[PDB]
Amino acid sequence: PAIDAGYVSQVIGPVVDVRFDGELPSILSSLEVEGHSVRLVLEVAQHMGDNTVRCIAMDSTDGLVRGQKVVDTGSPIKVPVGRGTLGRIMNVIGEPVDEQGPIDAADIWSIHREAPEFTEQSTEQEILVTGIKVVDLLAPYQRGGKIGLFGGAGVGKTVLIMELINNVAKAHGGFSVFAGVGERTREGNDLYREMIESGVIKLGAERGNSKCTLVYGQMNEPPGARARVALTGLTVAEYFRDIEGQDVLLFVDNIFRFTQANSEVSALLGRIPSAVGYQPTLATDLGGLQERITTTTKGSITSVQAVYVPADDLTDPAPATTFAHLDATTVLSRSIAELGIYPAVDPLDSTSRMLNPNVIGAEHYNVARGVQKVLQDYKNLQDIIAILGMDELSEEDKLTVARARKIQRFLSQPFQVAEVFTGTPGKYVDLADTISGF
Amino acid sequence: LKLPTAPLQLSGTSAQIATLLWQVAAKENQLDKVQDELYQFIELFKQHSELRRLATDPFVPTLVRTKIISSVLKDSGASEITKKLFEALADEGALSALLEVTVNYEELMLAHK
Amino acid sequence: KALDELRKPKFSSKYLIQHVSQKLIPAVKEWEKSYQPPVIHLGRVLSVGDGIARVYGLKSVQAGELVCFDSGVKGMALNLQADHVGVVVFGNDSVIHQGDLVYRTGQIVNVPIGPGTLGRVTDGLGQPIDGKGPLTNVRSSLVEVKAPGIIARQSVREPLFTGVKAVDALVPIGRGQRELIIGDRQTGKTAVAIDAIIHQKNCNEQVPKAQRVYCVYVAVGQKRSTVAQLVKLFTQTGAMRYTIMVSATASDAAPLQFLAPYSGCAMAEYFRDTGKHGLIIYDDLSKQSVAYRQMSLLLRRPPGREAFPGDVFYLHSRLLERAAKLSKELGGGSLTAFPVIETQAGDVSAYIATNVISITDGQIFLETELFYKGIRPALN
Amino acid sequence: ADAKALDELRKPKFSSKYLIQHVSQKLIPAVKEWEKSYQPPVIHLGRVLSVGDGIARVYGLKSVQAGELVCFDSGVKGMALNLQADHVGVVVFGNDSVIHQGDLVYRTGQIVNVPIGPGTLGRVTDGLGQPIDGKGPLTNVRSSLVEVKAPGIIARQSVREPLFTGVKAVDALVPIGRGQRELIIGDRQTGKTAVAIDAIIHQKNCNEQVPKAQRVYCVYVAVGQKRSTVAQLVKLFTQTGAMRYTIMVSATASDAAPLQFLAPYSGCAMAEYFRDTGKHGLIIYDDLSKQSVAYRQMSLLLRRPPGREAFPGDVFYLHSRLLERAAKLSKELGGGSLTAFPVIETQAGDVSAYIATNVISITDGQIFLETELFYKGIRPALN
Ligand SMILES: Nc1ncnc2c1ncn2[C@@H]1O[C@H](COP(=O)(O)OP(=O)(O)OP(=O)(O)O)[C@@H](O)[C@H]1O
Ligand SMILES: Nc1ncnc2c1ncn2[C@@H]1O[C@H](COP(=O)(O)OP(=O)(O)OP(=O)(O)O)[C@@H](O)[C@H]1O
Ligand SMILES: Nc1ncnc2c1ncn2[C@@H]1O[C@H](COP(=O)(O)OP(=O)(O)O)[C@@H](O)[C@H]1O
Ligand SMILES: [Mg+2]
Ligand SMILES: [Mg+2]
Ligand SMILES: [Mg+2]
Repeated sequence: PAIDAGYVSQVIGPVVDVRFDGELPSILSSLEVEGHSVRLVLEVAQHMGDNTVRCIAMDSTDGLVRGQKVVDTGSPIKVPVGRGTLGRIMNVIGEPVDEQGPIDAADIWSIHREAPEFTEQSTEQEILVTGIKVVDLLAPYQRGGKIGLFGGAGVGKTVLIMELINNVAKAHGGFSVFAGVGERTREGNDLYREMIESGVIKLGAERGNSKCTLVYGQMNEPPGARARVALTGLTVAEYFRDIEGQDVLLFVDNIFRFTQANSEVSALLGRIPSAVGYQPTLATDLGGLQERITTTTKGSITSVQAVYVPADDLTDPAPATTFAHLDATTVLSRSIAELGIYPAVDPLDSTSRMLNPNVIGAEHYNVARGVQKVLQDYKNLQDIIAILGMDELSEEDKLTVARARKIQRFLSQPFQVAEVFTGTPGKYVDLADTISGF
Repeated sequence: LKLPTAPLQLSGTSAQIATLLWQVAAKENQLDKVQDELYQFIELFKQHSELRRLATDPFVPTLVRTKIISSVLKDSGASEITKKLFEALADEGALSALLEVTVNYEELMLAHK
Repeated sequence: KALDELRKPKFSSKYLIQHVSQKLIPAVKEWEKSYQPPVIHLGRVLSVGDGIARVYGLKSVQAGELVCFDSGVKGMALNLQADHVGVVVFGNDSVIHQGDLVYRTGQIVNVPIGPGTLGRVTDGLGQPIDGKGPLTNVRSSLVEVKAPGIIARQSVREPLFTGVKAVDALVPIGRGQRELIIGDRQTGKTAVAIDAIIHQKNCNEQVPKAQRVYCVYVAVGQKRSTVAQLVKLFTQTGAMRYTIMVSATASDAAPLQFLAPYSGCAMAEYFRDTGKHGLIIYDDLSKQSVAYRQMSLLLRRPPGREAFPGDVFYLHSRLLERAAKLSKELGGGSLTAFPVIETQAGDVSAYIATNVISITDGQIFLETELFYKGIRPALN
Repeated sequence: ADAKALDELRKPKFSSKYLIQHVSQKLIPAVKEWEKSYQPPVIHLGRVLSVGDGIARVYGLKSVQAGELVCFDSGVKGMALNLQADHVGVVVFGNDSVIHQGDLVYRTGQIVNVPIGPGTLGRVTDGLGQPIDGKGPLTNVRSSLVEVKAPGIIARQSVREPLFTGVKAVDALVPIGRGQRELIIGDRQTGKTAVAIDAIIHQKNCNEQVPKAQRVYCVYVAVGQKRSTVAQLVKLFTQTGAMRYTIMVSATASDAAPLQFLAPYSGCAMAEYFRDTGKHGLIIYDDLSKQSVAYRQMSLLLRRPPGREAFPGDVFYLHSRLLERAAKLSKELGGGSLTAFPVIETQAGDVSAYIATNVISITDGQIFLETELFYKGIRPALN
């Protein structure tokens, strides 16, 4: 009984070192600290040598003494997966935090996997209409692709991702998963009460007819919890994709908090910092997580992730690494939002792999490239109109300015989730009504 | 609380161990009895490949190494200053510092005479 | 031949001489008369400097535990290491020496909370500075409490009237909200925050008992004269009856300014957890982050953007998530936060400014151009 | 503390034997009482001291070479990068979750090598040569080192054959050569890969037209990309028929950092088979800006001191020794060629970036792709 029990060697914030006398746990293995005030789960991150492992705590470390017994579970963090997680809120370690009792698990799956292999990749570029004019025209969304919403703290990435829940999750036949990673706990209670009245989440005996699983690791949690709750959110979505064969929706409200919480622990893991202050393993931590969210041959995950740009800097290394992992990026702009245009999508910064004439048809493609042509031509005149006014332009360029000032109002659209604070009702626009309107 | 003054001031982290070893053995009047015990253990590292393995091999655990030494250093007429120093270096893996505690003890001893 | 591997040594534990000197002074036959260095619940300072004391021993100390030095100045066990304890000091480090005795108090860092904190001016650690005696009708609770979860909260339904016309009409604020007051220096940031505290004194005399709002004003990095001129304002108005005043001024230590928002939030979380309604104001939210940047760089942690640490988002996200409107099975009490962020030249794309914007619910942008055109309050 | 009296201490000066005569008969029964916890001593094998973040510090391994393939007992490969006095820093070719402290490390004897030959022609391999396309192992192939030095002055000749790309913005304004290294540089989603894919597709149209020796064998190196983008690209190369002449090396974003670092060298060694045998190669190092980030991760975790944007100091030599292997050989060496298309992604058009200005100074030409010309209808967005 003395073996298979390590003692806490040293505590540096969220990083705990545990010395195992007999046998060391594997890397990514989960541990349990005896006698804490809450259930403190440590996950082994590094073997430091001299029989010590280096771990990241999933809860707060305040109250840890350097002799405390730590038990090895012999496995990574295992969370409940299956249809019994539908309509339930789980935290990072799979505990139910919705006060509805224990989770009726079909299985207990580890949160750590390899990405699905090269032979298990699907090449099926089918469009997913969202009812949003700037999304359906200029950067259309793939039905089984990765989707990024890049935003700068107050530009409307959460109102856009709630409108995507309002538009495409009701029309979807599969199961939704919401991974709330490092966001406001008020928004996690707002989404829970909105999904209960909408019948997306049912409580009690009707729980089996729920279509959404909430996983919440919000910004009141320590950085160890916010660094692994995205991995918990994939594991529920990976079960419906692999085992159930379903088409899964995965909404990850701010995936940047996965990268930011890995930088808060990397200062205490004894690493030399990379560029601006992030960890040296930025591309392989994000690349290890983002490559598990794919459409395979036995299931599709349509993932919509919000990405926070830290100081409205798109050249920051955490948004810049995320740009290569996506099929459709929707870069939202702070300066578009100051004009009052909502959603504040930059039309000359949002791209998609679906905007190809052999995929969406040559009639839809030629309109989007014509909208981007006169919006770029209006941007080329932006300083001549500033320092000299519109009276100095040509009569063929004042037609370019007036048309581009019209379509950038026509890319604006009222949302069904913004009707509470704007008063105007929401508008769902069909795809053919957008191509004909533009 | 009061310790005798060392005859000369020396360097760090292996000369202040020998400085502390000199100030403790002067309180016991045991200087030349703990000086030759240093050269005795040096001969013990030249002989055995299993006693210099505790000084150099990083895979010998810290609970094995302090229980090889303290089960070898039962009383045997050895000094209590030696039997309490070499288990403090064994508890921290500093048995390879014995070759510079000895040199800095030689310079403390000839400055004493 | 066999001694070539020992000609230069290899060891960890930079404080190597401290463990040897705890094993050689008992080998002296005279110093076995209980000449023992206390190491279980006591400790000796190894190094001290720029607000960080390294302490040998303290083998039974907890992480985050409030320890006390023999000088009387208290500290916090921050880094528990294999051979020492890193302690951040909650006062001036000039009264701490090498070899000073450090005592653990037995508990995590706590402030006195309760009804005895109303009317009292307080430093960032709990002890009163207004010179009216100790806190009487009070009890100690932790400054570092995990925020209430998803089920513990409910939707913000009841309004918190600020008393400002441009606020209560245009930027309406409910009980349980976090509203940022952001703008340049001298644009009316406090003019909005202290009109809210004064207006709660007028409203508390007309609403029933369970609808009153108790205010807490945390002053981080302010002048001590402007704190003293504000207590005179709250006394001549009568707002001090419902107001707690926490103040870590510009001369106070950087761990005291780091902890004064968390100290004042725990004093404000007494009213939230008991069904009453609280109103917490962190004047100059950026200041606290500058004081936390000072502690992080003096702990030699790797700086990030604008030399801030990586957990400077978690500095403010952990603090502001504790302002919540609780559910009906938790008393139904609320806590309303007003963090204040000072911007430079109206730049709101800064690191700490965009941090708190992505934490709080709304913002009150106070423009510097309208403030000098006579439009006061200069609400953008 | 000087080494003169310290090496004098090698000579015996004990002058008494009341411990040397006592503990010598007491040590071997004391060692044998704790021999259950003794791991066996290691000399020419290795043993893991510490493992973490893809770096194993390995005790032992006395006779390993620098840059040598080592193999842990769990089957995962490694590479001895910095040989230090007491340990060996090993970068792990895969997941380091299967490596523990105390695992035996085995020296394989060989410097890192990949399979080269005609058997790779048509396969999708990883950053070390193992095929990931699910079509069995590589047959009709042989092993060659990934760190061959570039051909010198006397081995080369002047670049005279065209190698058209099929893009008339390129082939009229910025003409490529047969042994020329031409950079495709631009921002994100400006058509960098497009210019390189249209080059590979155009060689399939030309290889069914030229007499058997002007045929160009393409190699696409996909560094740091996601795995579904690579599968979207084999589907394009198979439905066109360009996969008959194309090798694809793909160390994706989920792979380890020493696999993405080594995949431009793994793909260049496969493309050097055609250069060294009288044929003509065409290599595309897509996201060479992502190899430098993978190389930065290894060196920062091997605790090498950082430089500009925390990159290593020798990150110029990372790309200069890679691209100089793309040459046009002389008639006494077969006359074969190898032309490189490295791809560098800039941030907001900042050409003055650190990795961007290195590869501009290494490569012959540049193909600048601007994001503001891209939205004016000019596709390809050639500046
Ligand atoms: N509504 C108002 N009408 C008139 N004067 C006002 C009003 N609001 C604020 N002021 C005045 O404007 C000045 C700004 O002081 P205040 O403390 O409100 O600004 P601040 O943004 O907190 O400045 P600092 O950065 O120095 O803390 C004061 O002289 C104050 O009395
Ligand atoms: N000549 C062209 N005509 C039309 N569309 C083009 C052309 N070249 C590229 N595109 C389109 O531009 C987009 C970006 O092209 P590409 O994938 O080559 O860019 P990239 O710089 O590699 O982007 P990323 O940074 O995402 O890898 C795609 O939608 C592609 O189809
Ligand atoms: N679709 C929209 N319609 C109207 N206003 C919007 C819209 N999206 C965002 N906004 C405005 O911008 C703010 C951004 O809020 P939110 O989306 O929660 O921020 P963040 O992008 O930081 O998550 C809203 O409070 C609102 O004032
Ligand atoms: Mg948000
Ligand atoms: Mg003020
Ligand atoms: Mg590309």
